[PDB]
Amino acid sequence: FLQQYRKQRMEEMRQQLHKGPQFKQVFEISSGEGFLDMIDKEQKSIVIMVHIYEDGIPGTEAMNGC
Amino acid sequence: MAAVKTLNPKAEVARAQAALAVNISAARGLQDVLRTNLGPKGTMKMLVSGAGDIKLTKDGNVLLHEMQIQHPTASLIAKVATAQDDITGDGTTSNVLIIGELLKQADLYISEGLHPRIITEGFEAAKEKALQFLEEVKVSREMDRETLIDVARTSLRTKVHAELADVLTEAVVDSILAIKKQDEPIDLFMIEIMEMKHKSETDTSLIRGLVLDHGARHPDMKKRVEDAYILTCNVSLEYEKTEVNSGFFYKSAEEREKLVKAERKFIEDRVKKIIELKRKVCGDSDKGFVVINQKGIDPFSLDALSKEGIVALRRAKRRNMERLTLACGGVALNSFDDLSPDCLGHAGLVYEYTLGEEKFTFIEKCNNPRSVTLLIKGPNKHTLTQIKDAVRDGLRAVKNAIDDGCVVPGAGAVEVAMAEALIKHKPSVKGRAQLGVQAFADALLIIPKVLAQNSGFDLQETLVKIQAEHSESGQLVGVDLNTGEPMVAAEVGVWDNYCVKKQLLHSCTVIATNILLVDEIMRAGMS
Amino acid sequence: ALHVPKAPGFAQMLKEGAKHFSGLEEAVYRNIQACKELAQTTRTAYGPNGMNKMVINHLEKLFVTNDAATILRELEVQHPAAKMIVMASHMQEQEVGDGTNFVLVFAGALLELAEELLRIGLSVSEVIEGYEIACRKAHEILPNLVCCSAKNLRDIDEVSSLLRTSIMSKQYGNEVFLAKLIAQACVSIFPDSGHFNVDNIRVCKILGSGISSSSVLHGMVFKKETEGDVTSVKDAKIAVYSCPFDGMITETKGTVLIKTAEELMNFSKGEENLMDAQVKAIADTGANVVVTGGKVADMALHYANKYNIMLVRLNSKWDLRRLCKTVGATALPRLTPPVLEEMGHCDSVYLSEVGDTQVVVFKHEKEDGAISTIVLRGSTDNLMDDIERAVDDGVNTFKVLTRDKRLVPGGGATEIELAKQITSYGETCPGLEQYAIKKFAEAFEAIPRALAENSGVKANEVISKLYAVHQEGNKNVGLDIEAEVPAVKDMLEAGILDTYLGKYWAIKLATNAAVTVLRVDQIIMAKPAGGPK
Amino acid sequence: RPVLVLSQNTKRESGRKVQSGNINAAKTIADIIRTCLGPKSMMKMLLDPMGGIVMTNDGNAILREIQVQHPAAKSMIEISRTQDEEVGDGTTSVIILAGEMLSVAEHFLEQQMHPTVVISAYRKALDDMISTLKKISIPVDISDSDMMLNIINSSITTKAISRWSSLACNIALDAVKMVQFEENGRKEIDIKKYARVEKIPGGIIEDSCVLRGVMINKDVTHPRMRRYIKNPRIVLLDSSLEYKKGESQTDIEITREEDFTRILQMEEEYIQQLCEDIIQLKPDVVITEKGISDLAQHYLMRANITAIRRVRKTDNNRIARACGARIVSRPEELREDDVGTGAGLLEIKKIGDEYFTFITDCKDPKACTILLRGASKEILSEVERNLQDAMQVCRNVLLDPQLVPGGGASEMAVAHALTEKSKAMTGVEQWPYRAVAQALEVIPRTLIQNCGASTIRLLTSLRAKHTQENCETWGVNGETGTLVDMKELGIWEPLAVKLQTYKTAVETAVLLLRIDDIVSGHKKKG
Amino acid sequence: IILAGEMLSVAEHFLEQQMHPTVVISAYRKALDDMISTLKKISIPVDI
Ligand SMILES: Nc1ncnc2c1ncn2[C@@H]1O[C@H](COP(=O)(O)OP(=O)(O)O)[C@@H](O)[C@H]1O
Ligand SMILES: Nc1ncnc2c1ncn2[C@@H]1O[C@H](COP(=O)(O)OP(=O)(O)O)[C@@H](O)[C@H]1O
Ligand SMILES: Nc1ncnc2c1ncn2[C@@H]1O[C@H](COP(=O)(O)OP(=O)(O)O)[C@@H](O)[C@H]1O
Ligand SMILES: [Mg+2]
Ligand SMILES: [Mg+2]
Ligand SMILES: [Mg+2]
Repeated sequence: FLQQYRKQRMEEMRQQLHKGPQFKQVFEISSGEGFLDMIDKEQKSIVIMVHIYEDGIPGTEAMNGC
Repeated sequence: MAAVKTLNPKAEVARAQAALAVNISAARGLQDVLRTNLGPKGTMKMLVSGAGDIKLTKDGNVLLHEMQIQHPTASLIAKVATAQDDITGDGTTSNVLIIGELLKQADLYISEGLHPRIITEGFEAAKEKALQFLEEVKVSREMDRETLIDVARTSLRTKVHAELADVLTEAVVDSILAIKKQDEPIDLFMIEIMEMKHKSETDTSLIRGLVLDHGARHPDMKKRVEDAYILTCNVSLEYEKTEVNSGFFYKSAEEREKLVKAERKFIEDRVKKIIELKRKVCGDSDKGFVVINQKGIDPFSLDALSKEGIVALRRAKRRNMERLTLACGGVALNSFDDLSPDCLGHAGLVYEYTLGEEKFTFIEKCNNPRSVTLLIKGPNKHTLTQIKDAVRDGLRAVKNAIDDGCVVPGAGAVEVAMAEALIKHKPSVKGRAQLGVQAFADALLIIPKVLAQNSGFDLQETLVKIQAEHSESGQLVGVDLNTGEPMVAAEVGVWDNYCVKKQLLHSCTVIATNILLVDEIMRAGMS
Repeated sequence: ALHVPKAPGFAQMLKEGAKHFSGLEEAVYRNIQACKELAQTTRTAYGPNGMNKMVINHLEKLFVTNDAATILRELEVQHPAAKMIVMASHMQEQEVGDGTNFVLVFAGALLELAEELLRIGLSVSEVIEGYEIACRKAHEILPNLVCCSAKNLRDIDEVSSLLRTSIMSKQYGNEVFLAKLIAQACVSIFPDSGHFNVDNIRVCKILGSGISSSSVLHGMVFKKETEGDVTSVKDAKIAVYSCPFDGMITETKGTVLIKTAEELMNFSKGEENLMDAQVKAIADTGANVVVTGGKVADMALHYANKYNIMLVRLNSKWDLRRLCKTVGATALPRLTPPVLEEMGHCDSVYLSEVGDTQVVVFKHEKEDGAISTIVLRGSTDNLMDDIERAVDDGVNTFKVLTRDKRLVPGGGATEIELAKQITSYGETCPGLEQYAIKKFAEAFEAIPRALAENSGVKANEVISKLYAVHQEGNKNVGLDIEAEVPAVKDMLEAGILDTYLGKYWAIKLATNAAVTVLRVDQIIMAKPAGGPK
Repeated sequence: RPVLVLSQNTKRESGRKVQSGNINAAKTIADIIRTCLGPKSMMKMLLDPMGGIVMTNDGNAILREIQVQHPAAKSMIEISRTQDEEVGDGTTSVIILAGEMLSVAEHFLEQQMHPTVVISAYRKALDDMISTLKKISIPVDISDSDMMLNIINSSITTKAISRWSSLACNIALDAVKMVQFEENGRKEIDIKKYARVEKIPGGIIEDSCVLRGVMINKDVTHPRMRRYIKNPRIVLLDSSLEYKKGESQTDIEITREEDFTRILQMEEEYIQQLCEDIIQLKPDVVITEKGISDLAQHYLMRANITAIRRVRKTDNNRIARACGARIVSRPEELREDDVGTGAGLLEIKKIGDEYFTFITDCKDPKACTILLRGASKEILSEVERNLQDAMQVCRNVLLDPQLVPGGGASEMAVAHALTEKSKAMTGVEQWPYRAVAQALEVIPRTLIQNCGASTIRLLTSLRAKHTQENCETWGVNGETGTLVDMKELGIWEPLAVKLQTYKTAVETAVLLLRIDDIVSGHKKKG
Repeated sequence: IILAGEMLSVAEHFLEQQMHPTVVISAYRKALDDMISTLKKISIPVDI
């Protein structure tokens, strides 16, 4: 019954221990020009995931914490 | 306003009496929802999921999980009920009812400026006294078949209607008595619960064997074997590649044919081992040979086995290895290095049943099976799920009654007796914790209240009648759900698990004490 | 003082999109209304005078039929109670194959009368108890109403007469011809062994020549052509291979490692010689037709053409297994010549054109075999689909007859007799359950009422005449369709009969569905969210 | 079109407003958990952004879950974390003390006193605070288990687990004592790695106990394994018991018919040889951090050996410490010293619907598992936090056998001592000296406020009592609001905890008093 | 209001039974006439 995700619970268990110095937050882009000037920088090795959202609508808070 | 709001402007804070009001309102809402579930006369709820799935249910835990609630205190109560269901398997609605009534009674005194700490102290003292009284009142009886049947009734009659509960009582009691070994813990993993969707809900029964949701994959294999030798194996009988990137090289078509022929020799060796063992064991045609493999079997091996009159099943469940070992009586094999008739299981009948696109295999007539299966039958998916939950609760109740050397009278009699004992013990408590003791007793009194209310009778009149009868006679009298008159639960046969009552007391008291001491609820993880 | 706040407790804790219906009026009456509406939608297609309905699903696919199960399947039913009734009807279809509209109508009538009982002061528990008692009484009474049995199943005329009624509700105009076709197809199947397999009957739909040109073929027909040049065999000796008609290769990785010029020169010639030898060995066993489940190699096809071997390629493994059952061969896993036991035989195999469709026909001259095929003609795809549904209903009726041979009168006679007997029984028993028992009996009137409504006559006069005749003593009398005025006639004489098992299972399932719907008291619907399927 | 010296999103604040904002932010941080100090504290519910719920009255747990934008609050949070990491207790006390010292420093900042003078006075005060705490301390005989139990009880009497005080104290003391270790002349405790706390929801808290060994959530690989062994010999491994590819590319080339079968047979023979090398030492249990092949399972079963696979590395280390084994990677190098003899029982039993492996009868185990059973996950998490506090206090006492009176007695004694010493300053630093000395009265004041009694009269009486000669142990009863000698109430705390709290609070005040300009908005500029 | 609701409720049964509403209306009017007659019959006098 490996497909029932027995290891999922313990994965959450040791994912709870984030770090010592707080846990920070998710960065927010102020403007489209800001988006462009933070996106053209850095190197290829850096992987970026970006989330579009609005307040109140379902699903944003859960995956934001994720 | 608040300090947290000053530090985090977009924060939600509930301080001082606001936190108590929020928690008590949430608990009272949950209690109001779950009042109509207690007892066999409780109403049945239908829950529709997002995808449109229909689920008829009456369990407290199932209702809590599939009820659209997004409250913190509700989350804590749901976690407590989840633990209660996980360990004991019963007493989930009673947990929520007792927590809610505890909080309401505590609020009734807190609203007069009383600090919650005094109420918590009274709760702890009352819990200790109630635990002592429960130890005093339990009935230590040798668990024969009649007592187990009575306990299974007291569970399933609440879970399902009358005749279905009557069938399930015999089913679960017989299954537990079949798998139970003297002076050993009961392994509930050995009762495989199978679902079929082709008959009425009362056609569910117990099979003294095993039922597999998969059948033979070769059309030429026999559909029914009278006398069977069971070979439980965990060997990949299909084609497997070399781990070190073998690859083939040839210079002609004939060489390619030779390589193709010789590439399956490794599998054909163990197939020949199986065939030779079968031929040695049963040289006649009376006795059949059944092979159950946890790993797959390629069509070549299937044909080679079927040519010898051997029925083989592939991709069996992992727990089915132990289930077949305990039921048929063989030895599970991870390799055919040295296999002998001593490792072969025995089954007095093996036949395959077909239901639409799904094929089922029955392995019955075992000598003394230590692992049986329950076949759930019904015309609907929601009916199957409801019967599944009822059977789970009944099995847990019977196992708890077997493990515990005692059993507790039901119908709310023990709650009434605990409340009266707590009232009598109240003067012994020093200080204002007597108020907490009284609140705890009144909270314990909720079960007969809810039972009488669900049965349709008057609440206060029925409770006062029960209390007067218990006080004047000293017996353990509970609520009769048909007439409302006092009834002796022990004589009638309304039984409750001692472990369930103890867990209820402990968990409810702990969670109520923790909730009552909360003075602030915060959410400042943003910005 | 201009806004009503949500009540404290569960009302406020409920999620944003969820709904909570509790109590009698908010839940039970609404569920009964939804079931009544569903029964109303399906009602008009009941009986021989039922009307087809064009139903277009979410994929713009058109279904025209009067089959209740098909109409329910292709309707986007959303209400939970209606979903429960629909799945009860589908369960009835799975168990028996006919009576789905009976299940719907009976459940709707039962729930309507349950609502009527609840409005006058009865309780849900008492109504459920009365319904269960009346259902047990009906199941006890039903065996006593059996008028005749099958008494034979290998006969053609008797089986056709028995199956006429089942396929008369659908295709009222022309049921005798369809009855003859299905009777022949079922008699070909069902050997001396008592087992009868529904899957052994195949339906082939070839458009063009009207349904009256349909026929039954003792064998199988495939909608494809032949790979080779041979297109007809008179003494077919099919050899069936599950493997591709090509030289088998290794499973890990092949590599023709050439190290000298001579090996490169000889490799292709050797491979061709091996293929030729294999095909010649196959042909030397007398086999003249080869059926493969895989692709066909060019070299193998050329050598089969050289040796005059007919090649048929079957895509589906189900088709391969069915062909093996029909011809009597064994699906070989390699390209070895077949031994005598695995040597399929057939009377004739040829490539033929029907309308504009090229088909391959495996035909047996003998009146035997394991699989029989019905070739359906017609001028429309939807018409042929409806005819196929009728054929499936007839085959399921034949299967039920094999399981149980008892027959009860049709045409509303059985329902009227059940209603009369249940009312008579309920008059005896005192207590509050007598109202529920009487309502359960009255709910049986919805079948003759539906038949009268669909036939265009006055239902009340028909029901009154039925009660008069049944009180006289004739329990085998139902309404007469072939009459523009309310009239009744003996159903046994007219041979309008339906299976006892169908009635038993339909009544049981309808009662179970109605009781289960009534048991529900609270509805907690989550947010609809997604769930495309 | 704008010239600009700095970036348009760079904001600068300077002057008195910066100091006022910093001190107000520190005071707000103090006010967050002002009411969570003392035996009569109240719980707080924290809603984790990940959806979890934290219910606690511990200062560090409360502060960690709060996201703040004012960076002085960030400094305070870091201070709380530092206090929690260093000693494990005194987390609320350090925050409250830092807030009080920053308030009394703002008092002088209202006047024309430079912050450096206040900082120098604070550092002199801190030195004298350390001296006074060292003076009024008393020694402890660690061999007296009753004294250790009383110390742990005084440590955990202010938490939820205080109801089951004796049970919690015994669990913590036993765990710390059996985890204590010494090797190669080095003495260590290492509570963080060993002494794992495993919580299983359900049951009753009274059933919780510290196991004489290690328990893991694992089951036997094969059903026919033995689930109950009397005196097992445990062998621990890292390398898997499977057939794995080599590091280098090792493509084969097969041209003969029998080479495929030979390759597969050699795979089987290699597995058999590995299993035989394991079997040679005749063990009873084999534990692997990685997978075990089915053929390896069969070969071990042929020798009647119980095999468990995919065990975490930390759990394997804990088992090695408990049963006295040594983890071995290559089975061919397995030696008798590496076989774990000393485990007195191994049993796989079912709890709820899960299987748990118990090695719980080891003689002289150097690692333990604390099995917690309770109402739910949140209750067990709070119990685990309380147990962590208890074990940290126990290890602090073991490392430093000094104690000082609790319940505000030490605070008042140190305040009086520094006030008396300040009479000879005869300078300008005497005022901040006296202010920071008297700021220690916030702990007794907070205790009285949480108790609900009258602050002014009780605190005046406490000060008057402390003005006498032999009264350094006179604190305040936190649950009755009356003055009482703490050598009768028996509430004591480790000297290390008080020293760390005082030092951290004073350094926090010093750090926040040195800031008079805030620049924000600039990019990281990596 | 309750009386009208009940009358329409009991009429719906006949409208669903292939009965034209005019017959129901005629029966309702006859019933109303007889109701008025019966009410006038069972009345009692009162001296003001
Ligand atoms: N036949 C009966 N007569 C009277 N009381 C009953 C009967 N059956 C069960 N009960 C009472 O109902 C309670 C069980 O309620 P139940 O719905 O099972 O709640 P939970 O699922 O939380 O245990 C028991 O405390 C028992 O005393
Ligand atoms: N010639 C006929 N005269 C009267 N009734 C008939 C005749 N033929 C069929 N029926 C009735 O039609 C009913 C079948 O309805 P049908 O449309 O098949 O619904 P279902 O498919 O759900 O069974 C049977 O109960 C039968 O009594
Ligand atoms: N029984 C008691 N009476 C009075 N004061 C007490 C008592 N027990 C503990 N204290 C005081 O409470 C403080 C512990 O409070 P606590 O909630 O643990 O704060 P922290 O988490 O910062 O240590 C100690 O400084 C001690 O002086
Ligand atoms: Mg229960
Ligand atoms: Mg029909
Ligand atoms: Mg502390």
